[PDB]
Amino acid sequence: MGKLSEQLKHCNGILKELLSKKHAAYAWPFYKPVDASALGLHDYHDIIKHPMDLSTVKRKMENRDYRDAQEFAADVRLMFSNCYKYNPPDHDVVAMARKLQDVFEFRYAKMPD
Ligand SMILES: Cc1nnc(-c2ccccc2OCc2ccccc2)[nH]1
Repeated sequence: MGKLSEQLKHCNGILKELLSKKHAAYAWPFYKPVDASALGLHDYHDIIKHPMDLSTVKRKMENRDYRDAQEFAADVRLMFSNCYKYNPPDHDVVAMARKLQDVFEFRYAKMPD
């Protein structure tokens, strides 16, 4: 019934949408932690100090780690920022991040208050 609970329900709804089949064609690079070694990205952890991905956001939501919508939004935006920091801006994965961030920002803006 409380404001923070209602806002976190909205956040959980957004999280479910970002993980849904509707967005899977561009969301899939953000499903799991970047496996830098497996992808040959041996500079990844020198450039990205705070990795973030949607499985980590889901674990934190399930564990009641997020106390408010702003904390949730900070992790989702960190995930996008990491992609924009690491990758040249004309790379495919950046286009995919920008499309998923459009989904995120437009729905986040509909936060109940
Ligand atoms: C998240 C994330 N941020 N950067 C990457 C990434 C960077 C370089 C190479 C692969 C990469 O992720 C796998 C991938 C994505 C798109 C298309 C093909 C592979 N992934």
